[PDB]
Amino acid sequence: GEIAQQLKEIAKQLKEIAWQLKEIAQQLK
Amino acid sequence: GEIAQQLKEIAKQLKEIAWQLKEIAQQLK
Amino acid sequence: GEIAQQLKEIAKQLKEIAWQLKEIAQQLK
Amino acid sequence: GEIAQQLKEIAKQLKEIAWQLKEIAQQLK
Amino acid sequence: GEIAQQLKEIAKQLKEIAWQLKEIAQQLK
Amino acid sequence: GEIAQQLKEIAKQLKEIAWQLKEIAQQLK
Repeated sequence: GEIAQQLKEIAKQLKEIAWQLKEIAQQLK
Repeated sequence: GEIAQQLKEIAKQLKEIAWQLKEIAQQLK
Repeated sequence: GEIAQQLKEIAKQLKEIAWQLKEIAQQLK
Repeated sequence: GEIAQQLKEIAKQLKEIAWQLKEIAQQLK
Repeated sequence: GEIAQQLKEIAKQLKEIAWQLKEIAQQLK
Repeated sequence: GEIAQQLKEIAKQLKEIAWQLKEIAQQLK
């Protein structure tokens, strides 16, 4: 459903957010 | 409908959050 | 519905988060 | 009911996230 | 329900995110 | 089912976000 599809997109963006925060952590180190 | 539309907006804002975090990461690099 | 109303509030806060991260990026630059 | 209550709590935490990011931005400024 | 249980976990993680951002703000100060 | 599974993935990514923010906080400390 349309709900599920949007939640999938939300998950995708959160994965990218996680990735960028890992990059930030690495840079600060 | 309405729930899907709000989830779409949530996904849009998360995409912008991901973008800004990438900018921050790039600046630290 | 009540679900939709809370999702709308969630979207609002995510927009503010996006805005503040843009401000942070600008400050680091 | 219960879904609305959890979304309300999600909105509350996102508001706190927005607040803390504003604090970080203000500190960088 | 299963939806409610996952939203509860989402709220929990957002609370931790809020806490860590407060810690970050305190450290920058 | 499918909505629960996507919310589970959303919770998983938020847990990773919380973890990375803790790393950032620890680095600032």
